[PDB]
Amino acid sequence: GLEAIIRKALMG
Amino acid sequence: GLEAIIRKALMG
Amino acid sequence: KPYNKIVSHLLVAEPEKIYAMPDPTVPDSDIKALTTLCDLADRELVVIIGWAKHIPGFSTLSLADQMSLLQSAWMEILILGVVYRSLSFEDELVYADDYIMDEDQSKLAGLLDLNNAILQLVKKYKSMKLEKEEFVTLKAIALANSDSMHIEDVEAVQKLQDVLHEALQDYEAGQHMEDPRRAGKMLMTLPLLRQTSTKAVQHFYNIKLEGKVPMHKLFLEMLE
Amino acid sequence: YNKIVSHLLVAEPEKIYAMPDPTVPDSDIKALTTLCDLADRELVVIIGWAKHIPGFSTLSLADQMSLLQSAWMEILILGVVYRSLSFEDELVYADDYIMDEDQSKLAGLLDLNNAILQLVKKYKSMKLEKEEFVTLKAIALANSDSMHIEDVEAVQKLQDVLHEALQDYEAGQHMEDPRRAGKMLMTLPLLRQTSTKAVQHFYNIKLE
Amino acid sequence: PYNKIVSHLLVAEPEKIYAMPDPTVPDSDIKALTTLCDLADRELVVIIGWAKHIPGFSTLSLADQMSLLQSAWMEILILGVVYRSLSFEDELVYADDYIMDEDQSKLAGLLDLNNAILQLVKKYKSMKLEKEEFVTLKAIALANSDSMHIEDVEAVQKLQDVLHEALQDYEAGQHMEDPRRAGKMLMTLPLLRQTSTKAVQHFYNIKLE
Amino acid sequence: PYNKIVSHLLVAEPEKIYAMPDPTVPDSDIKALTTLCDLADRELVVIIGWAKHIPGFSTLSLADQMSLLQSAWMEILILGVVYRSLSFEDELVYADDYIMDEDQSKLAGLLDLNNAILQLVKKYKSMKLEKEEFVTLKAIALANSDSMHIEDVEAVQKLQDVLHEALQDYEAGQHMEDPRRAGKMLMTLPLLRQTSTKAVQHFYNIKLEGKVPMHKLFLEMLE
Ligand SMILES: CC/C(=C(\c1ccc(O)cc1)c1ccc(OCCN(C)C)cc1)c1ccccc1
Ligand SMILES: CC/C(=C(\c1ccc(O)cc1)c1ccc(OCCN(C)C)cc1)c1ccccc1
Ligand SMILES: CC/C(=C(\c1ccc(O)cc1)c1ccc(OCCN(C)C)cc1)c1ccccc1
Ligand SMILES: CC/C(=C(\c1ccc(O)cc1)c1ccc(OCCN(C)C)cc1)c1ccccc1
Repeated sequence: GLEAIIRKALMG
Repeated sequence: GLEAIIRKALMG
Repeated sequence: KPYNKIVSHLLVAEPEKIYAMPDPTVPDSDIKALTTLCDLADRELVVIIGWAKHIPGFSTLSLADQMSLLQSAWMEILILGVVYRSLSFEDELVYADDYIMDEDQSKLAGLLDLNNAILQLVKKYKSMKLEKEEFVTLKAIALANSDSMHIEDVEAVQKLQDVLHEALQDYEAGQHMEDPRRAGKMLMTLPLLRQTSTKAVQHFYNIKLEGKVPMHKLFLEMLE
Repeated sequence: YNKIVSHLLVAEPEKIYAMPDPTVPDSDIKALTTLCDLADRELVVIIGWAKHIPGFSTLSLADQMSLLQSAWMEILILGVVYRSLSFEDELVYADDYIMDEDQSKLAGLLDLNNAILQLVKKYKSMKLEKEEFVTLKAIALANSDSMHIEDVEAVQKLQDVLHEALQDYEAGQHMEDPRRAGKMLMTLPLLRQTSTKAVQHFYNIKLE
Repeated sequence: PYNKIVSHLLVAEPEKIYAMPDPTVPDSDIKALTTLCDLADRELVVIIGWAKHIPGFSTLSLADQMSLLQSAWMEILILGVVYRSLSFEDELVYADDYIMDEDQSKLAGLLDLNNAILQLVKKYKSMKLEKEEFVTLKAIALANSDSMHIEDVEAVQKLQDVLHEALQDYEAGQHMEDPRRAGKMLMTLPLLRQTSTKAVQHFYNIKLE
Repeated sequence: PYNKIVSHLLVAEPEKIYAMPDPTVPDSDIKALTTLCDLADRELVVIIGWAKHIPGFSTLSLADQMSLLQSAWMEILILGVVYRSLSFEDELVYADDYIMDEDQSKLAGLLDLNNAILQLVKKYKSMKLEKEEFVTLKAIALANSDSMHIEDVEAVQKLQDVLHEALQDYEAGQHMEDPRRAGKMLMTLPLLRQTSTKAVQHFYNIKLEGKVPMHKLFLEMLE
């Protein structure tokens, strides 16, 4: 994803 | 001109 | 005699080695090489992000700005990672300890241009004898200095660049008195990293639409 | 005739159908959609087919993938070329999907289908026979000139064995033309030429 | 103080070039482009002549002088416009007689590319970029243009330092109040390179349009 | 003894042609390319005269002679450099005074395209290809160049057939150990076409990039 990975990884 | 050249030749 | 507190912090935050871990069952081919780098990249990103939080200033920034810096510099940070790991090698690229690509393997994966460009970064830092302290600080600056067109707090990002820059210039002042211009020399490598990153990001999207990838996996599936 | 030509005759896959959706109005998209769906399903039987070529299965997987990765479009186009032989200015992609000049225009495929017809035109003149078509298909897989071959000698051998089969077939069944085998092998450049057009045309209209 | 190498670059600086947009041709896409092409074309000539006046440049091999120029040229154009645009708001000054705002850049289809060019303007504005720094930075970009086939690498590296040392000494004297001003200046090149590459690609892309 | 056509072609074979690289010009991408375009242009001319000697080829219409040439020119040029390179390792002899190794192929931006030609060298090296087979193969590559604009199809097939016969006959006489040699030879054309097509593309492709007319103005200015 990239967007998905960055997002998921920052989130939690 | 590729075509040109070829024509020019078969003339001379 | 004592180091810079931020540089020292950056060294302890430096992530452990990550392994490529190629599938031995899959026959050697272009797609394997790609497939293997994609999954590597994806695990590296997850730690790269984890790493970002440890950079001082970063976590204080809004979640949108954190996102936006990572969104711009990820590929520069990945690429600058392989480059460092590659320093004491000749014409080979250490993507991981279990994944080193020499010329031949690059010819097989169609990354001959791409890796040659990455070797250009390796050649230069080899010349300067780039040191870990410098690598980790440069990674931080690549991130801070990532020129995202979408920043909220411009002054805060600048303040992040100024801090990290100051740590480089201080390490380079204490550890390299013989070169009063070493920090700038280091900073003058950034553009090649930028150029190279963009190349990479291009190549990658350029082969999704040239979707050879799933075709390969399907051949192997039927044939095996 | 020959043990290898017979073996290829029986390995020939059964017909496959395009089954276009009749509810979907005719257009550029549908044509390209239907032809993608057909190639995909042909490719599955094509892959199964290569395993039944004599010698293919003894090469390394890397080599087998390589040759197919190289040859797949040539084997597809050669297929439509053969099914099209008893037709005039028309391409039989499947019994239930036959493209004429008008339909070819609407798909944006006039230049490409034209080139495919140029192959049909050649083979029509020679009176290409099923045994020749299937041996030639075989050869196209094996003479595919990939850069990353692992066993050049084994792949060379597969070429030689399949050639010898074409040779012997034309020697026994077509003695009246001592050069028919060579004639056949000379149609391959146009195949590879046209096969490249199609592959490049496909990745072109991916972007578009 | 006074710095030898900057003072020479200051007098090496070219004279104002004018876009002379054709008033007979009706406002359009092609027009804007036909003008910028001829503008860039005319600019390059004095950019090459300019390059010779850079200390050390002319002692490089013709092969290297070319390579550096074959690499850098767009960067030198773009920095050019960036500078002329510093005292303006959301407008780009390709010349005194050709100034582009958002709505003109919409018509030429250069919105994305000019907006990028404005990101560079926006930055240098913050820093209060001065002509002494503009000229020295143009020089540096040419020297640090990262060409793949340099004949003499050492000579090109030494050129890089001489220019770098000039920036460094200038900033040490004129801007002691910020001990990192020079570094800050060098840290703006990656954007200039990024933007340079887009322009090139954009140019070669539209050679089909 | 020998086949008459084959013999005819060996004497038809043009003399060597030199690249004549300008020594004053500094070595670069555009030099290479400059040098090869001039070379090609001159070889074209002798390739055109050469075809006249091919038996049959003069008896075609002028339109057909032109069509075959327009289709096969890059294939002949390449089969040329390929034959000239057989005796060499990883090097391409474009002419005796112009020889590209891996290093120079990189300078010129020809690495991908040169390796493809070296792929053709490798194959013919393996089959210890001979001048008799080279000259006849150029004739066949021209006759069998698959142009869409042909006026007289029968006439062009008849030229393929005669040239094919000459090859078979030569292989029958000179290579009796390998009764498949002729076909093997014929089985290398698909690569010649593929490779030719790359060459052609790459060229129209760098006419757009127009860094050559740049480099020329840089040359003039910097001096
Ligand atoms: C050049 C090596 C590389 C990647 C890479 C670089 C350094 C590293 O440590 C690991 C990998 C690479 C490969 C794929 C990639 O895709 C990421 C997409 N994910 C995020 C969904 C990114 C980099 C690559 C980039 C583009 C195309 C092909 C390969
Ligand atoms: C020539 C018709 C054709 C295809 C075709 C050829 C022979 C045949 O028997 C059946 C179809 C075609 C179309 C698409 C294609 O891609 C399939 C691969 N997947 C990954 C989409 C292959 C062939 C085609 C190819 C490219 C663009 C447009 C049309
Ligand atoms: C973005 C402005 C620009 C050019 C430009 C930039 C700064 C400047 O001071 C003057 C012009 C531009 C336009 C064309 C160009 O091509 C020159 C190459 N010759 C061979 C025509 C270079 C820059 C341009 C670049 C690409 C496409 C469209 C416009
Ligand atoms: C592969 C070398 C080559 C040419 C070449 C090949 C063999 C040979 O013996 C001599 C030259 C080449 C270059 C240009 C070219 O067209 C000339 C332009 N005229 C015809 C307008 C043809 C071949 C070439 C072709 C395309 C792009 C770049 C280089």
